[PDB]
Amino acid sequence: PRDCQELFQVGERQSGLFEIQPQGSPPFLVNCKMTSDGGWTVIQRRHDGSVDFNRPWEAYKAGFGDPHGEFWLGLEKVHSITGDRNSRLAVQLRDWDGNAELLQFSVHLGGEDTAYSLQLTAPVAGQLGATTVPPSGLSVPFSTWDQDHDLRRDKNCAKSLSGGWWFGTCSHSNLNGQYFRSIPQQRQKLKKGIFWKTWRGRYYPLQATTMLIQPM
Ligand SMILES: CCCCCCCCCCCCCC(=O)O
Repeated sequence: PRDCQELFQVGERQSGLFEIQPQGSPPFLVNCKMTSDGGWTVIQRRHDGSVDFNRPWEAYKAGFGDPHGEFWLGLEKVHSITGDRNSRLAVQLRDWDGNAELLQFSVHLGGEDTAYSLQLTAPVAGQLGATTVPPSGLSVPFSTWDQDHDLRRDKNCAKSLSGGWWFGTCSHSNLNGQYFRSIPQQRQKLKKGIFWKTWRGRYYPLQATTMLIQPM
């Protein structure tokens, strides 16, 4: 089977670890979530800060962490699942009072030759906050501290924050930032945290995050 939706389609009901083999790829183990809307591949999960997410490009390309805990599936693995297909990207956030916010966007995801860019239509970039975006849409490369795509020549967004992310701006989101349990006092600290600006604010550190994907 090529992904979690294909496992769902042949009748798999249980969420957990499963072997898939996307086309052109060796087999590997993924976290599948089986829902009423088919199978979803978990590509990122964070809940307790046990796993260090401040990692360079090759770790973000290959994947890291604990498949039974916090992890990053890995951009190369994620792109072998999406191919060049339109995909649903689910983003689930938890704040410190147990409130959850469930978001979903249609995206395309490019290969490494695009630096694993997120490709958004103008309406979807509108959903995320972009106000002026041509009909050709928006393309946001992935960045890590050793491979940052900020065009400002003296500005490295990933190195200034933490982790790897599609830093369209350096102020929209970062679910791969540093895990914080409470109020940090050090100048320029909560800026490095796990945040999604339009939900709880630029400086609110989220308690838990899950990102999932489903091609088509
Ligand atoms: C689903 C992950 C989204 C990754 C970030 C791409 C968002 C494109 C930029 C959105 C507009 C930025 C506006 C802002 O900084 O508040």
